Amino acid sequence: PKDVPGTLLNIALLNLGSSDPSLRSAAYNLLCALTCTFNLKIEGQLLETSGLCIPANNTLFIVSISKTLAANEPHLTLEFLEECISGFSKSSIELKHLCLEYMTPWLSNLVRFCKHNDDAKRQRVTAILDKLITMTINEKQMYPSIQAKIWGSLGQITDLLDVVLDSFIKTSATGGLGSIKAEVMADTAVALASGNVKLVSSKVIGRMCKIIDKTCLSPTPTLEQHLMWDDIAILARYMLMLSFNNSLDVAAHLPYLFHVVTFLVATGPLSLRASTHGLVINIIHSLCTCSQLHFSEETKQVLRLSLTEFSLPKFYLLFGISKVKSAAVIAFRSSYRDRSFSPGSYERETFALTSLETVTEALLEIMEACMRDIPTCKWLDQWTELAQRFAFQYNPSLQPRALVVFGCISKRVSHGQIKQIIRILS
Amino acid sequence: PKDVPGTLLNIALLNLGSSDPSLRSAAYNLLCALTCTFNLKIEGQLLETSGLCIPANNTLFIVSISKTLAANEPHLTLEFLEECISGFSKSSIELKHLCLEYMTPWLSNLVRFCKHNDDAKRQRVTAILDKLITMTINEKQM
Amino acid sequence: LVRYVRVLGNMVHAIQIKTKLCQLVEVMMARRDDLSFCQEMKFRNKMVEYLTDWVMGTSNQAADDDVKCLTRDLDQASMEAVVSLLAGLPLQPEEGDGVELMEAKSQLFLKYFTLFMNLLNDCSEVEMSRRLASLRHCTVLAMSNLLNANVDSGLMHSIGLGYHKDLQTRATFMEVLTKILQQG
Repeated sequence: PKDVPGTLLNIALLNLGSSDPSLRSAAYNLLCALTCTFNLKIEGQLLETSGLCIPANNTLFIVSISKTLAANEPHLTLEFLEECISGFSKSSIELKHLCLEYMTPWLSNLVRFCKHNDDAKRQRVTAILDKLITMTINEKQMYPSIQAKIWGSLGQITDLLDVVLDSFIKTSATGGLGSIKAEVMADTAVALASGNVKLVSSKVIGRMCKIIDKTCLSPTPTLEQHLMWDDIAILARYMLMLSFNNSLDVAAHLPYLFHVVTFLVATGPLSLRASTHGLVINIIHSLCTCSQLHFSEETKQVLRLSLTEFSLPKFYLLFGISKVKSAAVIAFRSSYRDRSFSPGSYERETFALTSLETVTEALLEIMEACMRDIPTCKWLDQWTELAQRFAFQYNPSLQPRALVVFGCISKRVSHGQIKQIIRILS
Repeated sequence: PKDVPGTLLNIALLNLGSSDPSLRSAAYNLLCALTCTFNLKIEGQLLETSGLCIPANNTLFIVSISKTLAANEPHLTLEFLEECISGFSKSSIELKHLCLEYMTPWLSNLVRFCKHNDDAKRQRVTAILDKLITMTINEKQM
Repeated sequence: LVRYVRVLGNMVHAIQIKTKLCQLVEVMMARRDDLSFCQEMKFRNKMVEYLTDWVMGTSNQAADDDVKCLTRDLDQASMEAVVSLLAGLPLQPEEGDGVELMEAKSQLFLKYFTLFMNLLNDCSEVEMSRRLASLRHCTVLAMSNLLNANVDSGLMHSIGLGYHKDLQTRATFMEVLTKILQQG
């Protein structure tokens, strides 16, 4: 019994909120023994007794004990949570709402265990997170409230972000591109990212830029036939969701967002093609509604015209989603929790490198308008370097697209560069 | 329409958490019109648009706008809460959990109205309280 | 012209006449700027009164004859007339009884609003798919034109659409209300 104090402490608090008047008192006495035996420090005082009339609405009392112990009794954390989750499933609907109430304060304490000198306790925290992910998938009704408490608050701990984000990708990977498990993890990242916009944005982008950079090792005729295609597809759905309301920090990552848009336009199933169109419409909108940057009244008029142009039937054809009345409807699916996506109509349109110029020159017009205000900007000089790396490197799926873009944006060319272009033609 | 800014404000926020991708976007635009027409003060900035892909898990966004307006827009309180309760019953189970999240910040503003020189606003607050009392009796699971 | 067709009765023959007359009233309201009207407003109201009576749903099942499926088209055709007629029409009640003008309008607005709402519930697919989709689309477009002209006397009765049960119908009511605010 001495070895498992945390496991008993959850039995006391779960049964204090029961509906049997003779079981609340039985739990009060057990709680009294634990504090004396283990010298746990709490706010008030407790005295064993028999015959107490404990009220049913015993909710703000439980939350005060759990909150106090969590503050000044951290070592119980790992073994407490493991038990609390296990009791979550077995309890009824009404008791489930209670487990959330007193579970949340403990989640702060995972800060220290996540980097506990790789003592195999780090392996434990990741196991707990995998358990939390499974509750979210199944408890559809309580979805609006799990996001605000568990993920909303757990995502405000800077040191803990890296491990939490990593588990999201692995769970989605097993499901697949259209699987429910991968669809849900895309939504949850929105709540996680609200705490630290500047850190989740520069960490989901940083993974995409590397997966694309690793297709060079095993060149393939097309991306969809590459082994790493599934990794690229799911990571794109994350970028779609994070783009709304400026949760992808555009004022710092605009070069790395256009760079990826040009390598994805008009590739994939019809669902993935309406996502790329939506992503562009949200990056432009974020510019017009950002406070960090101070665009003069002239520039803001340039953007608003671009915002309308991209929604014309002309650009629906360029992106390759013609015959679709609205992109929003196709991009999202209502029954995304119940069933997995069901792709069909494998017949897939072709792409023409002349279309890529028209898009690649519309974006370049937007970027230059911004640089006029932003002093000593580096956006265009960063984008060129990214293109210049794929342009002169053998990759039969990305090289053609990286040449049409290298020329459309570059502002200076030397004799040494021209020979490479003319020797790729030979 | 100029006499009911609070009655509309609840329609925009309730439907932003909907499950139809073409009903979130329509609700976002309505919210944009309200702030300009009525000079409501919010944290960020909003820009009317068409074609936006608004994500489904749009929960901490609503709670942030609602919390801001309640802090620095109190006069809307009474007519806002009356509507929110009336919208509680008609909505489904999942949307019921949303209404709780962004309803709470407003409750703290009833202080001033409870003793408003018995201008018949005092009779109004008691009407709201009796409405809350009825939700508690019926919604056993929550 | 309508009164004679109004009293013609019900039959496979007489039904087709009603349909064609309804299509005339739609074409007559695309040339309203060219034509000449002694009293434009007082005339548009009566036509709405005489045409609302013909939009009767679920009358082909009680009749128990599929030969009278035309009544489905008559309701589809009738609504298109009512949409065109209603576009920009302030309401004005006939002065047959002595009552306050402001009260008479609010009463009048609810008279038509409930009629459309009842026809809206029936068109739900849960309660031919193209027919219901088209008729349902018209039934809301007709309602939007009714509200825009009469915001003062009909906004209160209309707020209930915000929490309607059809998701596709809630978006339209919000788009309408967005315009109303923006206008000065």
